[PDB]
Amino acid sequence: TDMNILDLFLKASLLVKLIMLILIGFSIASWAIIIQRTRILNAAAREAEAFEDKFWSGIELSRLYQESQGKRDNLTGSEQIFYSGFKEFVRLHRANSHAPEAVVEGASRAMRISMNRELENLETHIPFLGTVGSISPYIGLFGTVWGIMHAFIALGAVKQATLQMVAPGIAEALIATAIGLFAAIPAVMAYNRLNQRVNKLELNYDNFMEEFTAILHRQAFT
Amino acid sequence: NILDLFLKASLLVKLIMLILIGFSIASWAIIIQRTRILNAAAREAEAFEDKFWSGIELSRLYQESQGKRDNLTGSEQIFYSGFKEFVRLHRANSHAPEAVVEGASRAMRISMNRELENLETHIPFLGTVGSISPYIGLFGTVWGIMHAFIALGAVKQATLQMVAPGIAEALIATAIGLFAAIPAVMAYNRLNQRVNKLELNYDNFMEEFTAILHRQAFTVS
Amino acid sequence: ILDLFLKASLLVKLIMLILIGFSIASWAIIIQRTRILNAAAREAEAFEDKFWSGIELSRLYQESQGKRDNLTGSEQIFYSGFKEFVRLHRANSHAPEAVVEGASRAMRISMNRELENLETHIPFLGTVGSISPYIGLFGTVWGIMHAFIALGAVKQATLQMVAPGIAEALIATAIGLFAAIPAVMAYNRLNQRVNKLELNYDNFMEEFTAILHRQAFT
Amino acid sequence: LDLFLKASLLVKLIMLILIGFSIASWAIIIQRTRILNAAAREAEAFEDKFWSGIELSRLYQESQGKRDNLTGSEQIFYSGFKEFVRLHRANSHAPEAVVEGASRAMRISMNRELENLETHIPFLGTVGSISPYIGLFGTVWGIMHAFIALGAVKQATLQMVAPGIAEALIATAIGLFAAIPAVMAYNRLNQRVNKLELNYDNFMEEFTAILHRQAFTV
Amino acid sequence: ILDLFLKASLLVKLIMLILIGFSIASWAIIIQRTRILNAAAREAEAFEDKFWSGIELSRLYQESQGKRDNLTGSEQIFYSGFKEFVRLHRANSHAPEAVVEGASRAMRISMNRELENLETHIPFLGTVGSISPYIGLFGTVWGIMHAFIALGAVKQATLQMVAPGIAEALIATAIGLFAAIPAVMAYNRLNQRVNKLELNYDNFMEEFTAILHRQAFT
Amino acid sequence: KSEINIVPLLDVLLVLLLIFMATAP
Amino acid sequence: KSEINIVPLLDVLLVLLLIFMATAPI
Amino acid sequence: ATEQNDKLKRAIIISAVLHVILFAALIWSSF
Amino acid sequence: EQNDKLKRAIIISAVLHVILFAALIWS
Repeated sequence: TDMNILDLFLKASLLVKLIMLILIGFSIASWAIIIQRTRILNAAAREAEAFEDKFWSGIELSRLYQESQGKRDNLTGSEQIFYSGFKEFVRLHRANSHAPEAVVEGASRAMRISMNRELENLETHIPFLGTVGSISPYIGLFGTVWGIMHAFIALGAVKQATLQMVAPGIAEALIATAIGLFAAIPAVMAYNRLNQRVNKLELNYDNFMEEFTAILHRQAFT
Repeated sequence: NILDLFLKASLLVKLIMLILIGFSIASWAIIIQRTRILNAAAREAEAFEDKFWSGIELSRLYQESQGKRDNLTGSEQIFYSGFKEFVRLHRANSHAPEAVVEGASRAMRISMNRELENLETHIPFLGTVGSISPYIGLFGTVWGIMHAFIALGAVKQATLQMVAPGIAEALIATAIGLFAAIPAVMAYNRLNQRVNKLELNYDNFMEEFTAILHRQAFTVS
Repeated sequence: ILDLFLKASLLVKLIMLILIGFSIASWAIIIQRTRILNAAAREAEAFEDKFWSGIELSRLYQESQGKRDNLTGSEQIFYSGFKEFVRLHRANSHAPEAVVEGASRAMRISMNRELENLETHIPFLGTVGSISPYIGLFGTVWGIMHAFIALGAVKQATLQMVAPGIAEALIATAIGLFAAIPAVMAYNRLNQRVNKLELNYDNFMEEFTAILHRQAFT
Repeated sequence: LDLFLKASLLVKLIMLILIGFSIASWAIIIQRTRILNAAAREAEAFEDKFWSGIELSRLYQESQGKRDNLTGSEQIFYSGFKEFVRLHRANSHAPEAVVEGASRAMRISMNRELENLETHIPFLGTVGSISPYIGLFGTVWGIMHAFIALGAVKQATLQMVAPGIAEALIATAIGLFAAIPAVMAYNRLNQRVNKLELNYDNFMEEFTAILHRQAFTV
Repeated sequence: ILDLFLKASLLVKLIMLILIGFSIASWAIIIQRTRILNAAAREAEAFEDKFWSGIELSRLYQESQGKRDNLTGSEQIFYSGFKEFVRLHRANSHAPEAVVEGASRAMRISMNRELENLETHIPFLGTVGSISPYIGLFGTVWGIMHAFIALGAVKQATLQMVAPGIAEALIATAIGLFAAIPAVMAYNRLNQRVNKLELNYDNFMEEFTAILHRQAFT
Repeated sequence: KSEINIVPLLDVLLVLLLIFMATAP
Repeated sequence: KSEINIVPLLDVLLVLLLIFMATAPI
Repeated sequence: ATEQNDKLKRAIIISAVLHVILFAALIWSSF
Repeated sequence: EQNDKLKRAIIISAVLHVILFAALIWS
């Protein structure tokens, strides 16, 4: 704003020019991750809420297993936690020689991994936001300091140089901090929100894990 | 005065005030509401724990809590789900006492996690405000300083005297950015210490309760 | 000091009175806590000698009754444990297998009560040592606004009209540091004294529990 | 480089220690990252192979067949099974003492694994927290040489204040560069170790539970 | 450089001596503790190499007897546990646990007083690393005030006359950080070495208690 | 735990910065 | 757990002071 | 259950009043 | 013993500071 829209970092030294690229890239990458993860966590929350309804609807569990087998390549969230648990339970229980209770323990670990593998797939790009939201201020400051050191060096042969022939060079060095903070505010603010969404999905899957292992431990004996 | 300069300060400083005031308003509402809640929970925890540890019969203490089954909290809710699944699994046939006490201890564990998650709900937002508020203030001052050096770069005869208010209205965005951050960060640490102390109370109560249930179950053999 | 405080702006009156009012409160807390943390340690060793003298714990509990109203520190851990133990194993003879966790609670609650009586104002020093420098900075920022408003009134600036704004900022920083130094020096010194005295009182947690477990099972 | 050749001796030392801490930090980041990847992969590989339904004593016999460099989830299982089976040889034990003897061995062996993953993480957290303040001390040193030059001659030259400014400004540049590696990686690696601890703690519950059923039935 | 110390106001030269006093005391403590924790760690390694030789404890005990005036660390907690075990195993012994619960108590009463025989001066560094920048800043802020008190009497001012006063004032911040940085690094480093050594002694005393329960119970 | 709190330096810097405003020709 | 990261706020003030200080001889 | 949102609205209102009182006192103290 | 050992540690670190503070004025 209040400066020529056609002129930028382009004329500056190769290092502040490079710092400009990695910082603006971050901001673009940060916003792309915010949109990708916001869509995915909305979809996962909707699919988990729909599945806890379908599961509590009281239709008998072989129907769930036989229909989920009808779409086994596209299972996600609580349906994929259910499927891995019931798959291991029927496989292991099939070996009636098993310890009646020990079937429940084996099935529960089957779901525990399935939960961790789904929950990791929800998380994939979130630790990058915690990186941008912590290094981006300092990368901005380091870009600015290099810009300042390069503004004075560009006049270091002349002492008569008036402040009017370095002030634009100083302003163009502060941009690296302004971009460096502008990439940080969305990143660390969204990193806290998304981590919290992921914990809500973890607690919802852990609720489903208890609900299923309860009706499983019942069905194993009565 | 300050207000007759502030009304003519740049649009960016107006926005940085409304943002930082918004987080100062919000964080103080959380500090009030999440200290009252923790004062209530820490008192309801110890005021149930003695009642349980009085030596009165656990079965009637459970039965008398059925009259408020929809309204339980903290240690009483943690006790209630543990005892409910214990008496159900012990009334049920064909379950050995080590499986009965496991089922009670797990129906306790998940209820205790749900009480702590219901206790701490807004605390992560204080971690946000304490983290971004300094950087929002710093972006406010860096934009102000940069726009001042651009303006200083326009005149034929430069001196700092003609951009002094541009620097001053920049620098205070650091200060109010920092004064909106302080309450949030010190209270985020303090409230996490209070949650951890109250978690250790529930963890201790869960061990003391599962220890008495373990003996109570195996005594029936 | 008073030469400039007499003419300082109204907000500085509050900032100075708050920030020196923390210093005074901090020094008062150091005086109170350094009496207590030193008397609650002496009354620990003056219990341990008597305890290891070989006198019966029955006699200790009996001679403790005549001062239960003021009983404090290590003996108040012991008395609470022994009171509840008697009420569960001797006033009623049932379930010697179950009294030990009762005695463990009865020392646990007395422990938390005694440590809370030591800590009462220690967290406040933790806030003064953390916040006093920022109250200094707020005094500075306000003094700097009084500088820039005096600077904007003249075509060419000089130190002559700026000096009272600078003097205001520096004295607020100096008072903020003067309140912070005692607070953050003493907060760690007292918080270690509490952790030391806690780990001293924890010398019951196995010892008393094993003695009353032996007295229940023998 | 002539601009560094005539730099003040204090700034020479500050450059050597901060470049040293930057180099040591990058070496720790890559070293701990390959180790934590390998340990996380070994845990995932072993715990699958264990839970496959293969007989524990056969698994233990081939695990002893690789007791050389056993470190990982293998070593955790081995320690628990070894004291379980060895303590079981003495039929005088009640089953509670057998699950004690197992969980006694494996909790020790888990801590011996974590302390081999942890080794250089608290150094990196020390560097990342103090490093910008070593930079700041170098900057304040350069600020003094600048003010000394501004106090020398009635109209100081840019050439005579510049050495103080360049030393002051470079000390902030390197103070940032020697803090970037630690501030990204320390929280990431400490979270990685906490996640891998939670993996072994889930193995503690799951393995001691099957041994508890074994002890109550054999 | 002593020229300023020879002329500066009583408070800034007094603050200079306080900060140099903390810096000397800090570096003396860093070299001392480091030598003491190096000795204590090597003495633990040497005792582990003795204990794992397969030597019978009843004759290993006799070895320490030869050095009753120089017992330390791991061998002190071994000796104190075992010198109680012989007694609790002799005559009245109650349960096999009652003889291994009284022996383990006789270890932990020497875990403390080996810790706290090391770990002595570490909390001093914890205060020096906290207050040393504030003492440096208080000397600095007093230095700016002293300069302005001399300056404000003149009808005009310039950098040529105030800058020497500011440059001599900033020394207090520079020395304030130079005394603080070694303290904050070495406090964190040494405190982690104490927690590693405490974990090692706790791992030893728990694992020894498993061999002791094996020999008491079978 | 213990660390280095530097906050009152912001003030020293605000004061030293304002001397240059008070002296620019 | 968490703290104010003061270093970016301090380093911008250091840079602004160094700019003015290098401008004083001009 | 839901009353924690009513308590939060009460907390927002009193927080907003306390800030308006603080800035009113600050602007008055400029005189 | 230990009071003499800490005295020796104070002595050796004091002369280390004296030569450092000499080296600081020497260049």
